[PDB]
Amino acid sequence: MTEYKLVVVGAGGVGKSALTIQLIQNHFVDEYDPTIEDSYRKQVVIDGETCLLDILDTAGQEEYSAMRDQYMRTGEGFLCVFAINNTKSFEDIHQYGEQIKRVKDSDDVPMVLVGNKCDLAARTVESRQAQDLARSYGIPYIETSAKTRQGVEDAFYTLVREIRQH
Ligand SMILES: Nc1nc2c(ncn2[C@@H]2O[C@H](COP(=O)(O)OP(=O)(O)NP(=O)(O)O)[C@@H](O)[C@H]2O)c(=O)[nH]1
Ligand SMILES: [Ca+2]
Ligand SMILES: [Mg+2]
Ligand SMILES: [Mg+2]
Repeated sequence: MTEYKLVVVGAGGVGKSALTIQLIQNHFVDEYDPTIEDSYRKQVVIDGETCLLDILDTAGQEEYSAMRDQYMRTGEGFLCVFAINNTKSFEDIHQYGEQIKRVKDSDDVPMVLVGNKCDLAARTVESRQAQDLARSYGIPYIETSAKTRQGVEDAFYTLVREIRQH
């Protein structure tokens, strides 16, 4: 049974925890409790393969930026999340990508760019703007709503499929 070490990263409040909890526990967290560092594990079948997802849900609140180097070393794939109603969170993605990129000493780290909260109408990050960022990384862009579950399984499973291309 393959184990996949996924790490969810991004700015505070973008929905990292709500996405992970929707995937693992199938409900929507309406309240905002800032995360330090939590882990989840679940056995799932992906493309006929039983595997174990080990998901690290990280802090976006800039206090715990010191713990970033630790988890960027352990993780095999990174879900890089911003919120489509938060332009600053989109601009912050670089800081996360470069950090992963620097820490891993690799321009070839399994990653997926996630535009979350696509159920909200106050969009300030257009899909094409995020597609361009993902293209320069050579990674997929996927929009999600942790609230409606739109795209949630697709985002995490796509990251597993990125790890599998090595
Ligand atoms: N409408 C909507 N709200 C969402 C969505 N995802 C998260 N939220 C809301 O946004 C707030 C923050 O979500 P949360 O998952 O805690 O964010 P986070 O990125 O884990 N924060 P932190 O980095 O501090 O741990 C919560 O009120 C949550 O309900 C989404 O897809 N749609
Ligand atoms: Ca709820
Ligand atoms: Mg959180
Ligand atoms: Mg604009």
